[PDB]
Amino acid sequence: EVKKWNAVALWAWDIVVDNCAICRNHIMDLCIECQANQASATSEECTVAWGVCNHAFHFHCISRWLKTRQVCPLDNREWEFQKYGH
Amino acid sequence: YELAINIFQYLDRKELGRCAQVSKTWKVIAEDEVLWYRLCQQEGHLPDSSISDYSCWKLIFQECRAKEHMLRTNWKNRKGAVSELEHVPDTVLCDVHSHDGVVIAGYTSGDVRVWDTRTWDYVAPFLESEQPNVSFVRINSSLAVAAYEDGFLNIWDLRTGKYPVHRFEHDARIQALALSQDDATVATASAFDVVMLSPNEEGYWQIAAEFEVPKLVQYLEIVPETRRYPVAVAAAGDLMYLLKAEDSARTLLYAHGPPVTCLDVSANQVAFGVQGLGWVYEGSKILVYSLEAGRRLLKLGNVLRDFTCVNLSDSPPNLMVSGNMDGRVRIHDLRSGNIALSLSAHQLRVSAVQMDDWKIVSGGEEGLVSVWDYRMNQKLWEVYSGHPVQHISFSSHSLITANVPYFTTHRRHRGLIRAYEFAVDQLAFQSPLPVCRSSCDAMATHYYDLALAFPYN
Amino acid sequence: PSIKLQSSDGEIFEVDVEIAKQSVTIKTMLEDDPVPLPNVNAAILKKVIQWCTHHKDDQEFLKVDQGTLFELILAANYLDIKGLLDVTCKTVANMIKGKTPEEIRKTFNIKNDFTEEEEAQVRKENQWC
Amino acid sequence: LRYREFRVPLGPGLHAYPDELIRQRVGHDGHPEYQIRWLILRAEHILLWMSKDEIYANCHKMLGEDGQVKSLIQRALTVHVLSAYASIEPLTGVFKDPRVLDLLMHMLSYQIRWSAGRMIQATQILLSLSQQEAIEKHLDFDSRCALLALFAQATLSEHPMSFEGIQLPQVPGRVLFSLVKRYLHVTSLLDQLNDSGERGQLELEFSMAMGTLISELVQAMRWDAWRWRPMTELYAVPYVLPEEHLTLAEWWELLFFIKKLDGPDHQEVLQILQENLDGEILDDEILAELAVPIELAQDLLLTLPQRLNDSALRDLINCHVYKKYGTPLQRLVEGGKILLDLEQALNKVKPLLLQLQRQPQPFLALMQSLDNRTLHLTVLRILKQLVDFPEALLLPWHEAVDACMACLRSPNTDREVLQELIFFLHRLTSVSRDYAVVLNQLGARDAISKALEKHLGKLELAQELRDMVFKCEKHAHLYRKLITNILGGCIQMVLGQIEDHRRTHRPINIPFFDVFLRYLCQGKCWEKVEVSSNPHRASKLTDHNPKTYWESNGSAGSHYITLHMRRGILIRQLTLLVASEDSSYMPARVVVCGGDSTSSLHTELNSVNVMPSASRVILLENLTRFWPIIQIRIKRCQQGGIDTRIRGLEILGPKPTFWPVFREQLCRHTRLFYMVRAQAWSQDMAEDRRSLLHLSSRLNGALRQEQNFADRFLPDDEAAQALGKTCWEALVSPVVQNITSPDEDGISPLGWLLDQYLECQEASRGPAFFSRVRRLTHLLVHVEPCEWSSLATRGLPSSIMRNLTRCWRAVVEKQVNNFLTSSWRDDDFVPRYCEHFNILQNSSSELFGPRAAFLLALQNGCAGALLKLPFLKAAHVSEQFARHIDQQIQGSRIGGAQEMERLAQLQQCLQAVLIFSGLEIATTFEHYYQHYMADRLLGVVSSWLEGAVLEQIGPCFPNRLPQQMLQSLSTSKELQRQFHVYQLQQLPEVSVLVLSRHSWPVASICHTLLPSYLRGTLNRYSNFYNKSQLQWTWLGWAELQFGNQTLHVSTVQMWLLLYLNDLKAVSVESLLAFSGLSMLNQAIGPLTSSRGPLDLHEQKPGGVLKIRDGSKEWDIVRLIPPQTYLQAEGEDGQNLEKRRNLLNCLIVRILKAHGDEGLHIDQLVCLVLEAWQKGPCPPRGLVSSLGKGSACSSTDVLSCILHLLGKGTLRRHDDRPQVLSYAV
Ligand SMILES: [Zn+2]
Ligand SMILES: [Zn+2]
Ligand SMILES: [Zn+2]
Repeated sequence: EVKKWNAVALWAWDIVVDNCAICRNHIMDLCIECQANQASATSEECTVAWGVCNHAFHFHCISRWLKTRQVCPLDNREWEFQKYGH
Repeated sequence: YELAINIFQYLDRKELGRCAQVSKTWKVIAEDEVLWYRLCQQEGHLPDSSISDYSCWKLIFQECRAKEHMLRTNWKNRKGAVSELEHVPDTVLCDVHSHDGVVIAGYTSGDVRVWDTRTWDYVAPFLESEQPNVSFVRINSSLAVAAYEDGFLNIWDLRTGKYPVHRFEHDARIQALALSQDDATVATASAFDVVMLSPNEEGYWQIAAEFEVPKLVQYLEIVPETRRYPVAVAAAGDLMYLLKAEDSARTLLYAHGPPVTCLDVSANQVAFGVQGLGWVYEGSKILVYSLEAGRRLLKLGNVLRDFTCVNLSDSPPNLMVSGNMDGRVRIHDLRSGNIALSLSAHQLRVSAVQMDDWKIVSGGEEGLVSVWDYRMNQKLWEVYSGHPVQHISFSSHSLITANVPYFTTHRRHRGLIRAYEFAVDQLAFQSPLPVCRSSCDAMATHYYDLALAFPYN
Repeated sequence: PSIKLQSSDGEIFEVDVEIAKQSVTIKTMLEDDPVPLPNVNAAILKKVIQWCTHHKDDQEFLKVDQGTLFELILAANYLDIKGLLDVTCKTVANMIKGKTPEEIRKTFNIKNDFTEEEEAQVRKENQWC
Repeated sequence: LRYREFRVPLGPGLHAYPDELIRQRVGHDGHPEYQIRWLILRAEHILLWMSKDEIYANCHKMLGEDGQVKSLIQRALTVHVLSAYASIEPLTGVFKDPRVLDLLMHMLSYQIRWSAGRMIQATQILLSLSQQEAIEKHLDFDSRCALLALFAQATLSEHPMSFEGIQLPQVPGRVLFSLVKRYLHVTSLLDQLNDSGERGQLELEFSMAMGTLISELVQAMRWDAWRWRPMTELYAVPYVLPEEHLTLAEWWELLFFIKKLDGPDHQEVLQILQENLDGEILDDEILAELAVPIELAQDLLLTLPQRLNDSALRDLINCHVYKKYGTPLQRLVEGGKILLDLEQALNKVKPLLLQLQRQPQPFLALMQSLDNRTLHLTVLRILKQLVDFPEALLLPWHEAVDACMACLRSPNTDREVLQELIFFLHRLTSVSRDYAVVLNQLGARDAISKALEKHLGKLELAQELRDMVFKCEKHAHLYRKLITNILGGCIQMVLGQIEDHRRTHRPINIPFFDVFLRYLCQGKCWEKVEVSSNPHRASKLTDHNPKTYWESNGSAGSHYITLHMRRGILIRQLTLLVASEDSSYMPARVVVCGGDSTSSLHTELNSVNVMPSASRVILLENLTRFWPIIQIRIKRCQQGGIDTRIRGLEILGPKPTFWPVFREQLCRHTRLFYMVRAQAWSQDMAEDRRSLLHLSSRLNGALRQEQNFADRFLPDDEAAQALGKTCWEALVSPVVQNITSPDEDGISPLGWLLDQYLECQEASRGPAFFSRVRRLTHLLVHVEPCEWSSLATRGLPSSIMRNLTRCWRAVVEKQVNNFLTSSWRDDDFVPRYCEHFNILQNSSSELFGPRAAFLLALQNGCAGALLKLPFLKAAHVSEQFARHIDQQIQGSRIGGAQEMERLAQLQQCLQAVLIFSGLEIATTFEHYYQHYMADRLLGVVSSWLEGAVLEQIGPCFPNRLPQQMLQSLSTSKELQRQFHVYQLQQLPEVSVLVLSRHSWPVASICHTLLPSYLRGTLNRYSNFYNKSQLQWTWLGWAELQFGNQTLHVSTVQMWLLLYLNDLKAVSVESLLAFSGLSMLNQAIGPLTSSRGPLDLHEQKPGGVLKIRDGSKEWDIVRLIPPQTYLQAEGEDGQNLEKRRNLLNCLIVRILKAHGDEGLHIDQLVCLVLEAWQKGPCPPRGLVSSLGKGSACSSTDVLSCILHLLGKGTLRRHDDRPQVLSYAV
């Protein structure tokens, strides 16, 4: 008696990063670049960047990744800096 | 040595900017006059020149681009000059058009004026006719056309005199008028006849073709850049025809749909907007047909209210601009069909739009003219005057705007035509058109002194 | 048609004249024992022969040392053959495209003979590109 | 000093202080006026007539409680007696009549010190003195200078003005005497006018007196519509609404000249007058009206300039009513005849001298001839024998001794001409020392010293000349002081007449007012041009006509233009005027070189490239050196042309100087006058607010009167525009500042008026009320200033727009707050709210026009009124908006009669909801909108309204989740296409839509769906997905066919009906055991209806159903459980509020723990999140107790941050704009 059905799925991707998944180190720490030549000229601008897609990266990491490819690495959404409340 | 220039000829400008830092001989081969002359002329700068009359063509190539950047910054701020065609006493503005910085205007007394906005001088002559209201006016690079209320049509040649070269007479009123942007053919739409006028080999202004339509015409355009016979597009209510003057053919592009709301014709395709209707409502749409075969290419629209204007013939390749009843202007991509920008610019409906490679200029029905920079996504400025904005036309260094009526504000008027000039170092001392000239040398010297007194950038 | 060429190396190279007439000088002396060819060796000759027979209407063809490519461009300068010149200049151009002045210095064995003040002040005005 | 808190800023570091009361009178309105002195300090004075109200409104401390004997004169017929007499208080005052004039006259001829100081210490006396017939006839030179010192003491000013910008003239004593007489007469007539049929006569006498004063002063100082415009001056000038007999002013300008004719000519002109104007001619009649027709005036003008002197004609020429109805001797005279007759017959000399002093132009030409030795010795003898004549002194010697001071500076030295020059100068300076004074002022002492004392021994009398000059050194400064005092007095008087014309509206009838104002406001460079090719056309380079050009004829590169400059003239600008019409005749490379002569031309100055589109080409900027010869070479033309064409040249030398003092005075006085008038008006506007409806007529009248004055008395338009800008900026800015600022209660006059305009539109007031309000508000915003010309822009940036916008914002916010407070719980809240907002927008656009600043003010007002709501009220409002949009979207699947109108209403609602963008309610709005859109997308296929609405209100969502939902809905179709293709290539229709966390709100999905034979397709799709890129849920819907019925069910219904078809009857036990659903009751609910096929025959255990509704025997049967809407009041919103109140304390803890330096926002968010997940201080008890609402995104923390910033608990750093810190 069944002729049509619209089944819905659910894809779980549960991975609590708590880290900059670009360089895999801590998110409040410094990235690999600023960790190699530490305190050479200036290091007070290795800051964090939040995306509309609710992910956080080092500014340097995500900036160079955007120089390479123009989406977000974790979710494959068109990247956009979060400016709500900023 | 010719081997060196054979190697460097294919070399682009960018890396040519670097090869001048590796040697002195490589410097003098990277500063060749023929290479930079070719780079300059092939890029558009200084078309009708000769490699002889200037020197160090690299510095010329630098100066032209510096000048273009200065022009862009003059657009971003408001630096330049501004002028306004003066009010005609006890009359109302009725229609406005402009082709190339030359404006034509018609008033509700039978008067028709032209005025060149490219000169330091000031002559706005009246075009003679040997009482009714003017219905439509059109201007060309050489011709001027006016259609009156009693069904008459005057045609002036802007290069001979201020008297008509042809006087045509209809039987009913005139519902639409069109003039070829390049060629010298005119098209009119009386009650049920559409006719094309054109000069024969001896220049006698005869009738090229005649057609018939089943309804009243509301829009009528002429396809630009036709080889031998002109082609027109008419919009009779909910029907859209394709008139070909070759054998007086009347093709039918689109039928059995909602009424048409706007129309624009480029050399290859035609874009027009249709309402939304139905018990189960169908939204308003913009359709883009092709003139080659008559096959529809696109069908756009995601709007709750009707479209009111569209510009395709002035837009860059693969882009189109439109304005809607909710007061928003939109940029449509012709390849993918998606939206590229939706911008809330006005309060009432949008009545005129135009776009170029970096900016949009749009005028609304409440009287506002607004300029937006869609490259950086920032507003530039806006100007408010009394009545609805009816005509808008800009070039790379100038802008023309008209507010035409149908207590509105403090500064009252009855029609206002305004010109903005964003590079005053290009204003001439007299008009290229013979009719746009005078003989009272007093005024000539007056405006000459005024021109010499104006500041510099 | 068959005509012989007397090369620098002393070897004689006979080839069908018509398709080889793309060199204006050889056909010039033809319509005006072989013709002496005293400026270039045989390898360039057979290169251009198999090239012209291939091209009636050569990416890999030029994957050789720089010196021999210079010799072939100078030959086509003497040969006055449009195709050889066009293709060799095109490949050298695509070779030099997209590089830094020092990458040019690597590309064409040219040493940087510019002092430092000159190196700075040259790349302050020339920046526009 | 005394009143320091009442100063008025007149510009940058320039203020005005009220100082003191001076005079008093009755105004034109019968009320008292008070003259008040103001002081301008960064010290000048300004006198201002003010009424009592203006004093109260501008400086009220000047109020307090209310409005602030005989024989002694006969014995002199013995001067100490008269001095001790004049020592008395009323003695000299009463004795003014009995010949005290002649007494003090003969006394003046240090004993006179007391006699002249007594009465003067204890204006009409000095006037009586200055017109004594024997003032200069019977007196000496020493007492003359004593009288002049007395006068210079009388006419001093406590605060003069700088005069070192103009060339003060040199004049003899008689000129100063006449000037002092006229000045004192005018002052007496003015003060008579202040303390007062007869007044008409007084005003006529005053006008004629001041006309004569202006004429004498100007002669003594020898002072005689379409266009492009900058784009920044587009709307900078205020706009004023537009609107057969001689006027009294113009007729008086002519009566002034009629009143100075000789008896015969006067009689003849009065006869010509009596001809047309019949009757008699009386003094009180000729002036009163004597209305003349224009033709009579024109013929009178045509016959007038003949019967006049030289000065009278010099005046009449520049007049306004006239500009409306208009041997060496013979060899020198050849360029007059009376001069030759005098030179020959120099006895009938007296008539020649008399006819000479009437028109002494030949005399001046003769004396100027000196500055060749031919005529000098011929005319010096004539001059020296003319000095010896009685009345030849009347001739203007002082006006032609600039020539004499050029021979004493010439190379010719120790000659005969110098000896005779010295002798003649000696004779002239010995007959009257006044010329010694004028010489000393010219600088004759050091001149003759360096010219003869170095060469020869005092050729004739040079030592005595130097002595006399050094003697009159002292009187020179007295003469200068006197003339400058009179000039300053006349300037103050004209300023006073202007102010009186402003306060009253009586016209200005003073004859030469416009000429005097023009003089006060206003204080070739080459010998030859030589061209190479075509000489007879070089005149067209400087023709000043661009329709005429010079065309070359020569070889390529050989064309040039040569400029011979004049001596000393530097080059400020050199421009070339070309026309792009000439295609190949246009220049293409110009080189300009400079040299000392045509042969050297060595140093080139500039080289320019001309472009194909150029009209004005600048070749040389402001230079420093002087160049005798300048040559312009045209190297090559355009497109390799051979000949060139030039349309003009333009050479500009140094800028002139114009003494910029009177302009500053005019602007200062205008600004202060209007800044006082505005404060006077604001009091009337503040005491009775209804009077605001008359302000527009007053402002327009003021502007119209100012324009009418400027278009009649100012020289040009560059001044009229500056005065208009000054008047506007001074009159409107304080009025706006006053009517905009609130009061003790918190409402301003304009705010009250706009509130009435808004709230009275419901309907009363009437239409004229609204029209007048609109007129006022449109008048106030019609001028946009630019962010002479330097004088009008003197001051600070304007503050009109700022005050107006903030007032409008406050009005809008009060309205929206009243609406939201009154009705926020209603059932029809959203439609009425959107209608209110639409009314607000319409009224804003019809009050101020569609200007961006006022729309921004309106949006800020609504956004500020929305932030005064507690959390639960804002939650309820957001939920209502989301539910309304949802109902409107869903109601479109079935059509309607009026659908276009419904979609227009939806558009208005979207415009209203766009206010949430960037606030902190945006997260709650997005929450509810997701919750409804999810249930909308999984119940039907789709609607076209989804994308249409999202295109408008996309920015309102901080996470952009609905866009992702729609995109995923599109993507799933492509995934199913790919799966079908790969399935039919790698050999019960189903459609799979796969959700995720970053594309769907997966928070309310706890259960998970195997029960039937369809596991194959699901496992195939799972394998395909895992290969090309899973878990299933209880959502979705199915279409089933049941005999003659077609169905539309949910999944949790489809599976149950499948189980019922796979058996006879199934009970709840296996249902729950196999499914796990908790929900199921509401699922099997809708089957109980008549359309439902099942009957739940409850067991006597738990329940069991079977198909028993199919016994009693179409189209779609939508047996799907309908959607329910959330309730912000219930346990949903309260958990969100608890989460917000927890995040607030978390944020303030973490911020207080970092000090005043602060924290970067993107690190504050990370710290808050990492303390919320693994929270030691926020224990997991509450974090678990929250339940649905225990998840924390970054946008939630950002919304809490926005809330705190709004409350003030947090603070943004100024240097680094997105670093936060705890406050207080
Ligand atoms: Zn990283
Ligand atoms: Zn870093
Ligand atoms: Zn992401």
